[PDB]
Parts: sequence; C-alpha cells; structure tokens
Amino acid sequence: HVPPHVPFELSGAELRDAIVQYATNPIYHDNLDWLNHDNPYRRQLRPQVLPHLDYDKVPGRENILNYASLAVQRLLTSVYEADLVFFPKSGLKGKEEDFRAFYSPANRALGERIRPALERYAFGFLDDEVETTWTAQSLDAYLDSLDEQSPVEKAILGSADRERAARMWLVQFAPDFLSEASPMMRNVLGYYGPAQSEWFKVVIDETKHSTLFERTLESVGLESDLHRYWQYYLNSSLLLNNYFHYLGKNHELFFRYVGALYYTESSLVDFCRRADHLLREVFGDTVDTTYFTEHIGRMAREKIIKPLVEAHGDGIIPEIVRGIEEYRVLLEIGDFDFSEQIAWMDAQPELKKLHDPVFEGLKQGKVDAPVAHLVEPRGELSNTHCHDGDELCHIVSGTMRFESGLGSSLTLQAGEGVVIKRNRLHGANIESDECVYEIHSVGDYRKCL
Amino acid sequence: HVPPHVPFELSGAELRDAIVQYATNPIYHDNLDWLNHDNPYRRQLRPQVLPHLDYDKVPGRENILNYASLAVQRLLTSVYEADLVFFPKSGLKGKEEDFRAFYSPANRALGERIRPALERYAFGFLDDEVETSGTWTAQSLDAYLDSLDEQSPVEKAILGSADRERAARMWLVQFAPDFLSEASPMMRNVLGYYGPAQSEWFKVVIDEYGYGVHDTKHSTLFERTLESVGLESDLHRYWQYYLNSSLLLNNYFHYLGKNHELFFRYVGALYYTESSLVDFCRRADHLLREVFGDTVDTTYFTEHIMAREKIIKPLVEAHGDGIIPEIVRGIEEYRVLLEIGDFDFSEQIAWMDAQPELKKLHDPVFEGLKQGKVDAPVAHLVEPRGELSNTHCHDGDELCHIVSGTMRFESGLGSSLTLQAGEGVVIKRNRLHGANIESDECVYEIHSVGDYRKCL
Ligand SMILES: [Fe+3]
Ligand SMILES: [Fe+3]
Ligand SMILES: [Fe+3]
Repeated sequence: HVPPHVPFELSGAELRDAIVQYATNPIYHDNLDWLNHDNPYRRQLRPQVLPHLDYDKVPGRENILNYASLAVQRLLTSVYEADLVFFPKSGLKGKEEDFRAFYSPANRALGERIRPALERYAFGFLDDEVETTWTAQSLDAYLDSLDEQSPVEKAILGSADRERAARMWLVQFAPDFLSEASPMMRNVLGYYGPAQSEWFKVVIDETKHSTLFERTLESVGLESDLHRYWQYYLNSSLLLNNYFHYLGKNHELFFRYVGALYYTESSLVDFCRRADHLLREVFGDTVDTTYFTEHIGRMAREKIIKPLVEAHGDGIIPEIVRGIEEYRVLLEIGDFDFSEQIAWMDAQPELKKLHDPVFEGLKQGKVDAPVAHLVEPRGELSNTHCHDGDELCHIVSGTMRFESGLGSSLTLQAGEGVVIKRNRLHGANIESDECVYEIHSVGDYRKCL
Repeated sequence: HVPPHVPFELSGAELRDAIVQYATNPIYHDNLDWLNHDNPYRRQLRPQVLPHLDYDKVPGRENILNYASLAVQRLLTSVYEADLVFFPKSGLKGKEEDFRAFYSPANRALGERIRPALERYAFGFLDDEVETSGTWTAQSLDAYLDSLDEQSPVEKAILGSADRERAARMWLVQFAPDFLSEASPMMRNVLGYYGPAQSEWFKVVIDEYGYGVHDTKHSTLFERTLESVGLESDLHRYWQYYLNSSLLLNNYFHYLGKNHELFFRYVGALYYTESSLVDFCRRADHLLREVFGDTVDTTYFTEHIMAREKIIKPLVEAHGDGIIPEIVRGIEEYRVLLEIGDFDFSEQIAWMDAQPELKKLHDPVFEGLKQGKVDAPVAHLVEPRGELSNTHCHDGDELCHIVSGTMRFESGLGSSLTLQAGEGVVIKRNRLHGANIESDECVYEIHSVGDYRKCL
C-alpha cells in the first residue's frame, strides 16, 4: 500500500539551519572590495548574520525595508539566478571553481529547499495589500480604468548630484535588463494553447536589448558585468526583480504573470519616453538611450488574456487582477525606497554634522541607547546592509570610509561620526591601521536633539 | 564570524523517506485506467514500491533497464516538468486542485531536494561508458567532429513487426513528452546573460518554436502526426506506455538544461542533434509512409528538412580548450543513450509481437517448475475486478499462472492477452507490462523463475 504523505514542513531552527547551510557556500562570503570584479558567481549574502534572523515572523508592509527583508531578497536573487546562464565577460578561464560552486547539485537543492519559506517572507505582506466575482466585461472595465512628474524624476532632478543619482538608478536595473526577458521565458516552457505562441512572440521582441543597455551603462561610466554593483542594489530593486522570477517559476501564479505582463506592456512606452527624457536632461548627448527608444498592451489583452479567459473560465480573472495590483504595490515601494536612498546620499554632509548634537544628547541622557564598542583593522570592509532603527556612529580613533551609496562616501576621523538613518543602505571600510569606534542604537535620532 | 558550512547530504533511509514524501502527493497514485484522460498533472509513479528500492547503489549500464531505473526515470520526468507550463486541452475548469497540487511550493521543493540523488541514479553509469581525454585542442575537436559525419534498428523493429502499424504507434507515443513540448529543455539554456552564443542558441530555438506562429509551431505539427494515426495529443495520455529508455533520453536534456555546469555538454549534444536531424526526419517520413500510406501526416518531419561555427567556435575561443572534453562528453553520452533506446524499443516490440507464443510457453515452463528444474519463489495473489496493476517491469523472468478468473495482461499499446483459468504467460525481464482483473475475482500465481529458459 501507499505510505502516508508527510506534508512538506520546514520552520523554526531547522529552517534557520537550512538557510545558513545554503548561504555558507564560500561564493557568498563578504567581499573585500565594494565591487565584484567580473565574477557573476559571487553574491554577498552576509551569512554571519543569517543565524540571528526570525524567518517565521512574516513582516507586513511597514517593516518590508528592514534588514531581514533585504537579506531575504539577496538570498532569493541568488536562488532564482541558479537557473540562469552566466559567464564572465573576460571568459570562464580562471573562474571554473566558482562556476562549479554556483552551478552544483548541492547549491541548487539547498536553495530550492528554503525557497518556499523565503517567498512567504518576501511576498507574504502582499496578501493584506491587495484584495480581489469577476467577468470578462468587468475585467475590461478594470483594465480600461488603468489609463506629471514621477517620484523617480523628482528624486533625480531634485538631487544635489543629478549624475550620481541617475547612475544609482541605472544600476538598479542591471539584473533585470542585462538578463532581459529571462523571467518571462520561464512561462514559455511546456505545452499549452495558442497563448504560448503569443507569449513567445513578445519574448522574441528582444540588437538584443541586453546589449543596448550595456551601451547605456558604459556611456555614463558604468560597467555591464553582473553583479559588479551587488552591494548597491536596493532592497526594493531586488524585490521588483524577484517578483517576476517568483511568478515565472511558480506556475500556479501563471495568471498573475499574465496580468503583470499586461500592465508592463501598457506602461512600456511611457516608461521609455520618460527614461530617455530624464537621462538626456541629466547627461546631455553623452548618454546612449537606444535601449529605451527602441522599445517605442491591446495586443496582450486580445492575444493572451482573452483566449485564456475563454479556455479556462472566469475563475482566472482574480489572479490576473492580483498580478497587476501586487506589481503596482511593488512599484510604490520602489519609488519610496529609491527616493529615500537618494535623499540619504545627498544629505551625508549634514548627517556628518548632526553627529555632534546627537552625541551631545546621548551624553545628557535624552535617550538610553545600547552601545557597541568596536576595534577593527585596515581593510575590514563591512558589506552593505541596513538597520531597523537609527544609529549614531562615533569614531574614537583612526579613519573610516563610510559608504552611503554609489559615488557617495564620507571620511570619518577621530572625534567625528555620522547619523545612520533606519533602512538606508550603507557600509564601511577601515582606512587606517586600526579604527576604534562606537555604534549607539538610538532608535530615533531626533529624540537626541 | 561565518558559521561552518555543512555540506548538502541526503542518503540511506533519509533519502528513501524524502523520495517517498515527494511521490506520495495524491496526483502520483496508480491510475484506475490505462490512460490519463486529458489531465497533464497526473503521472503514475507507483509510490507503494518506492520504500523498497535502494537508491544508494548506483546501477551500471547492464542494470539500467531494471525496475528501480524505470521508477527513477518516472520520478525525474515529473520533477523536471514542474518547470513546464501545462493546461488540459479541454481547459483548466474541473482540474484546478490537481493544477495546484503539481504547481505547489511543496511539490517543487520535495522534488528538487531529491533531484541530485535521482540524477546520480539515472546518469551515474555514463561515467564508465565515456572516456575523458586530457589533450583536446580545436584541431583535434574538428577531427573528432568530422569523424561523426543502412537500415536503423528502429526501422528493422517496425518493418519486421507482426503488426507494423501497432509498432509505429508505440514508437510515436515515445516522443510525446519531447515533441509536444518541443524546445523546452533547450530554452533552459537561453535564460541569463552570456556572449553572442546566447543569441545564436536562441536563433535555433526560434526555428523550433515556429517563430511564435502556432500552426507553424512544431508541437502543433506533431499533434497532427499523432491524430492522423488515431492517437491523441494530450500530455500524458500514454504515460504507462513510455519506455524507460524514452524517459531517459528526454530526461537527459532536462538534466543538461537545468544544470548549467553541464552547459558545454548541451553544446555538444546540440551539435550532434543538428547534424543528425535531416537524416532522422527523412527516415521518419519514409518509415511512416511505408507503414501507414497517405493517411499519416508527416509535416512535422518534412518541415525540419552552423552550430560548429556560431556556437562551438566562439565558446572555445572565449572560454578556452578546457570546455572541449565537456562538449565531447555530451555527444558521447547522448550516443550511448540512443543505443539504449534502440535496444529497449526493439526488445519491447519483439515482446509485444511474441505474446501468443509466450502465452503458449507458459505450459512447458509451468511443467518444468513442477519437475523442479528451477526452485522458484511464488506469490499467491487474489484480486477483485478493476484492480489495475500500473505498468512496470521485473529484473528477472516471471511465470504468471491463472488459477481462476480472467486477467487482461497488458504488454504494450494495443498489445493485450486475455488469460483464463489454467492459462498464463512468460513475462520477460525488463519488459514493460501491466494487468487488469476482468472477472469478479482472479486467483493467480507469480513464479520468479529468473531465466525461463532454465525451466524448458
Ligand atoms: Fe525589452
Ligand atoms: Fe551599519
Ligand atoms: Fe509484473
């Protein structure tokens, strides 16, 4: 007789151990530099922190830019990308061991085992952000209803360094645009109706777009090897990219992808126009925007949505709508996260100065702040991360390079420091022989003023 | 600091339990019928047997058609196909629960966890079947590839059959998973970001996917081939009639496509398939016309009527001579699998055709057991109407003897015997077969004779 089915279950300490097991593959160890040097097999997952996170407590939207969420997004990107083919720009010779470490039976199996729990952690909040009886007519009404300055335009054009802000923006798209259509290709494997051929026609349109975005990056002094700028990828940028791998890998979510595809096709011309205009205003004639201008909706409605609704019934419509609404939530989070990061980068001189009154407030006992006393040698590079409350970094002796973003750095000497804002991506390196410094966990730095 | 890395490890009883855990998803239970009825989420893995197999003892080529290998091939096909999109021909309505059972976080994770061990079981034998030289260069690769370019074993088996049309239909269904999802394993190698070779690989896939035109799409052409000889094109109607070796051949390309450390093996296999394609399609068209006449639609094959220069050469130049043994290994591994296919298929057709004679061979074999020529273990079975034993094989020969009632003994597609009281059949080792009980009750015996010829 058939043995009983034990349901798949992985939680608590066993899940923590499984996540740590995946992430302690040596290719995921902290980088000694800020950049990956043409090695697409190395991704920084900061495995030393992973034993101390609670993967069972799924965060709501309000806590979705906390560190545990960033850590999970980084994990998921690596798990998903084991299905993608990468070779170094300079060729595979010399990088065979890393190649084999990333593409191994073990690395795939370890990542795939934790993937369900990681996806609940990453995407669970969307259950409460979105709510979806539908018919073809009411779907047509909802779609029709989907049709000024954008938050990204405002953040870049209003920046203290527009070129830096635009470069920080462009690198966010490196995983997506350089592997363009990869998540979409996941939906074209198999055997289904004429919708499969129509989905494949879209994939065919992409002279290859990846190569055009190489030129965009290179025209403003950025490189196009994955993932050079790993440590500068925002939480929300990974979240947006990972969403499409999530939909593409998990075919129970196929109809959500149908919806998201409609929305992306329907938004594509406006996005590309705005991107072209924004980049020209910032960089002038130096920037290559062919990638965006070459891309310049109804076809997805008629050729994909309609036949699927006819073949599979009205029951798929709430899934189609959910895909659109979930994606829109993620775009909002992206707008916020990116805007916050650019403001944080631009305000570094002021936040260096804010150290003094904040430090003085701690002395006067306005906040009772836990403090960590650290002593670190030269080249101890703390890979980028964030904290869930505000912190005060105070240098006692030596010299620290405090990294707040791409092209955004402060040198901090004895007696100096910086206010570190919650959820903002940052790291540090020690530039002197030894650096003695303090981290005060102030929660809200404004309470120290 | 970084905790120590515990290496991924799954073996022994823990591996057995993990395999059973995957395969006890209800969508993998025995079918009550011979055919799946337009439900692409149901695949018969015979989970009741899985606790009793030894997954740690990797078989060599000589034992690669044993039951444990068939069972593992069936598992792997299901694991790989969780990445492929299927909907029923008749639409999804009514099949939503099965859809969600196949495409679930749990079903994927359970299958992916056992996939490394399954792949060692399935493909480990190839380590001893292919040699790995350490002196490859571009010139010696060109010499080898040049040295690759009569009646085939498949042609002989079909044309020499007692029922040619039946043999050709059995042949055609072997390609259903491959041709109906055509280019799916190849698409796995086009995801990501690599050189100009990626675009060239994609240019091959575009031909196989009919440039996004459905009627011109190859899958649709093979639908017509199947339907023109009275077969259906819903996956996987004929699951129970898929040979071990046919699953092995299909799974090999999912193996190479999913595991990008094997990317250069796929480069090699792709070269071999492209260089053999015209000859295969000509022979297939000619063979099918000879068997079926004008009734058969062969457009799929005639439509199919450069990898060296556009894919192999740039990769060798970019990544160096170290990739060449992998390219060669892919070609040689694939050729070994084609040989196994030729053998397995030929053996199955001969087994199907010889059923009347094997029914008669029951008598002298049964008499030899009475005279004690072989000391054979025997299993006494009593089963009710409709107890359908899903297709499988055994590692030694068996004698099935019916004491009372009526059994439909299934040896292949369109190949059946009715066995009554006092009758029976010699069941040849490694040959795919099943049974159903056609009377209210059937009392029968299975004698494990090892080699039936020793009873004569
Ligand atoms: Fe594009
Ligand atoms: Fe920090
Ligand atoms: Fe049997």
